[PDB]
Amino acid sequence: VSKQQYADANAAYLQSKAAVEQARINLRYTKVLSPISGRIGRSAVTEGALVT
Amino acid sequence: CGKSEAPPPAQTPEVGIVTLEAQTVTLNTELPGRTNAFRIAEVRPQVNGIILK
Repeated sequence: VSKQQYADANAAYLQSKAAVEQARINLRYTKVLSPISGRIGRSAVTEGALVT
Repeated sequence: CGKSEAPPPAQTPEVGIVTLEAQTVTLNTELPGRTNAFRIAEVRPQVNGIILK
């Protein structure tokens, strides 16, 4: 196969890797990781609340 | 003549006493407050359209 076909194939591969990384970020967002370490207060919303 | 009638000067008068002693006490306060539910869910829609039922 030509070097240009391999250069296109791995470019499409790295673009799909970036897309699945973009999906992994949004999966990481649904578990709300604490941005800093410290004392937490009380929950302003409970289970069953719709957020945005 | 007479009529002097000196009273007794030394009296050392009476007082009232109580004898206090050691005793344990519990200190407890009373503060106002409100009651809140355990979980409240405000049912908000996630799509758009007319409520049919």
